[PDB]
Amino acid sequence: EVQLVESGGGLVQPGGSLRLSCEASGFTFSNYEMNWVRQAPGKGLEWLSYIRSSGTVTSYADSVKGRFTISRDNAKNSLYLQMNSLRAEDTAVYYCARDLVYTGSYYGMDVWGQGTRVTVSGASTKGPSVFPLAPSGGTAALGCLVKDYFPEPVTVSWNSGALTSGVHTFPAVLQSSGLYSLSSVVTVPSSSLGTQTYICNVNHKPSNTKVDKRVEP
Amino acid sequence: AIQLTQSPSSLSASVGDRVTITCRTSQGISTPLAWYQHKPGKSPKLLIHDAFSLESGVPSRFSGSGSGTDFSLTISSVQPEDFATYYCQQFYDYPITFGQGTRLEIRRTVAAPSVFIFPPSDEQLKSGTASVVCLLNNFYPREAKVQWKVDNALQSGNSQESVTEQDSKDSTYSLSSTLTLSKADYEKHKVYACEVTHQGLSSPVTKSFNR
Amino acid sequence: QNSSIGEICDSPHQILDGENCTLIDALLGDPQCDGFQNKKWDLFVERSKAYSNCYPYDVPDYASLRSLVASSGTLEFNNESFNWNGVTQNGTSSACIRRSNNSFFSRLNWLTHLNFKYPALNVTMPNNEQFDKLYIWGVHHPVTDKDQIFLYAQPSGRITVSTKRSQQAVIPNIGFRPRIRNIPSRISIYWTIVKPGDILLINSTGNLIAPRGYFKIRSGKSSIMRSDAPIGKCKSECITPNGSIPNDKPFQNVNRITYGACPRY
Ligand SMILES: *[C@@H]1O[C@H](CO)[C@@H](O[C@@H]2O[C@H](CO)[C@@H](O[C@@H]3O[C@H](CO)[C@@H](O)[C@H](O)[C@@H]3O)[C@H](O)[C@H]2NC(C)=O)[C@H](O)[C@H]1NC(C)=O
Ligand SMILES: *[C@@H]1O[C@H](CO)[C@@H](O[C@@H]2O[C@H](CO)[C@@H](O)[C@H](O)[C@H]2NC(C)=O)[C@H](O)[C@H]1NC(C)=O
Ligand SMILES: *[C@@H]1O[C@H](CO)[C@@H](O)[C@H](O)[C@H]1NC(C)=O
Repeated sequence: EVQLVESGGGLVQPGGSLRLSCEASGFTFSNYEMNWVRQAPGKGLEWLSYIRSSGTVTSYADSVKGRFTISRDNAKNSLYLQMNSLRAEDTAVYYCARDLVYTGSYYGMDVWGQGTRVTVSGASTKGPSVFPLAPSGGTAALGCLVKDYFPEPVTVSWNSGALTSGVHTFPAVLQSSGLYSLSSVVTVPSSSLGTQTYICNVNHKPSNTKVDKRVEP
Repeated sequence: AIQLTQSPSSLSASVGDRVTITCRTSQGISTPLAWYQHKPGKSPKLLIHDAFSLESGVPSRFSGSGSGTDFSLTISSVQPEDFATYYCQQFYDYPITFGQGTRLEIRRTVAAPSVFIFPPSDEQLKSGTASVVCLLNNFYPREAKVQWKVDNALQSGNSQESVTEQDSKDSTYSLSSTLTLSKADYEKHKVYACEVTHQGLSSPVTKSFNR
Repeated sequence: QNSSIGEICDSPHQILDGENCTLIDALLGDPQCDGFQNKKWDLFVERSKAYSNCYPYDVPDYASLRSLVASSGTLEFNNESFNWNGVTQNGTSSACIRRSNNSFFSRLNWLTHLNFKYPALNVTMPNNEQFDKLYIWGVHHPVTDKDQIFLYAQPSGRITVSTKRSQQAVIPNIGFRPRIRNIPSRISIYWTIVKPGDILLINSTGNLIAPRGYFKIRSGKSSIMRSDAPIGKCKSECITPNGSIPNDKPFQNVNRITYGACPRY
């Protein structure tokens, strides 16, 4: 396996600072040029910065030059991005990627980070309330309502990952209270409601809020 | 900087077709462009040389041609899992720049939505808020109308909805519209209906519930 | 008219197929395009499969230079003997292989220092002809200050190509860029038209990709077309990127891009 694991993302006030880390494993970190890329919600990909394998060779996108700083530590196989003077537009999902240079020619960014979210807002984090959607023709549907939380995102699994077929976790909606709310549903055989227990596993990292709520008829 | 313009922004292609996406540069360049597949909830992956295609077998079904100003991305055979937002990037000169993206939309035969309504849970009604969720499961195409009714009275401005991304297997959608009212306003009524309008339905379907 | 034969008739028009070559690659002299030297065409067909396989380069105003050569209909090139006294000529690179050797663009002379001296170059070319000359020249962008010094013995190279009507001044941009055929440097390509009675003037102190001559600018009755349709043995007066089309009906809805006598759109 070739891994690029990301860390450091979270919620931050405008003007505040934050630092990201892209720890590498599987390949030789000392030979690849590393990159930071982001896409804001409702926007496309945006290249931000880049280091050469030997360090000391950097350049920046004009949107963040003067505020962000990219850096390398080959000893610990990790990439760092120091974000200073953060603004509202800096809210995006930041990715880290290496440059594939097979033979002598550049081919693109093959290995990408998992994604890490940085939300710049004057608002504070609030945990979601999880409410069940109980079933009442031949096939029943049930789910959980993850209402009133901030910021994005939340993750929802059913029976700790055992129930995957039939699940539809919906994108969130920013209701008028400035908070988010989504619902996850799953359709199951209508004849197994008494024999099978259905639990949704909501996780909300920014507020350290994870809930296992039981959906009971 | 070198700027890219990508065409088209939206693209709906039936299964098994051949689809080409174009990007144009502001300055002519000899180097080709790199392409990316952006699935929902996943990191974008390199298209032209996926996995270890250079080290191992050459075969692939994503083609990226073009030199100078007009470059193109070709998919030899459209598949139901090709749903993504494709991006092109130039690597001639930093800063590295992308295009607006092309959202491929795999197209299926018309499917009928399964409609379910959910009364508010007991634990909500103690907190002073009622949320009535209505589900539209596995339907195609996207366009569908959700109509809320409280005691057969039309409702507008108090409902929100979101749709999932198209499925990677049966290429269907799913919609969930939620109705938000207070505890007092909820108990002022007893009949809440969810009317659904859709092509795959010969007549609107209403799932309701009492109390 | 609403249907096309799917092929491009090689008659009566002069059809030149680009194959793995664009017009600019054939213009510059990419070793895979040497078979295109001095070629004439009424319509030159670029392919989607065309790709560059030499030294990496850009052309700031690519669209207009591709239009000049397309209209002239010819790649006829006449060498000229510039007096490059004091510089090393015929610069080669491993990114532009020709006949299993390190080569470069056929129509371009990449000048480096001589004995670690590279003086201010000054050349005049009178254009005593009766027809417009098209000079193609470039600017090399070294990867590092070390690459700048090793190639030209000059940290700050400057280039000025002038005529009595125009003047073009370009400064190199030293910096790292993604490796293309193991090359982190690039080249910016420019062109200058010298009309009859006017003098071509070059004032290079560093980084110049010197021209080797000129192309003839003929009467622009020829053109270019992006198309993937095959070239076929047939006769049709109208040509569209979807293929050749009869011109008997007064109107057509196949494609807005046409060459020759075609129905209106
Ligand atoms: C235009 O470009 C295409 C694509 O590069 C050329 O096709 C390629 O031609 C080469 C021949 O030089 C093929 O390589 C061959 O590989 C076999 C297997 O190892 C080897 O035994 C042969 O000696 C040869 O090296 C290559 O496979 C082929 N690629 C494709 C995709 O067809 C084409 O020749 C170029 N020219 C024209 C006029 O089309
Ligand atoms: C361009 O300049 C070079 C030197 O800068 C010229 O070569 C010298 O020209 C002068 C003027 O005729 C002579 O006195 C010198 O003997 C030449 N050699 C050297 C080493 O200085 C060159 O002639 C100039 N170009 C043209 C077209 O005249
Ligand atoms: C450089 O190349 C040209 C043409 O390829 C050739 O005529 C000439 O002899 C070569 N050497 C010099 C010093 O110009």
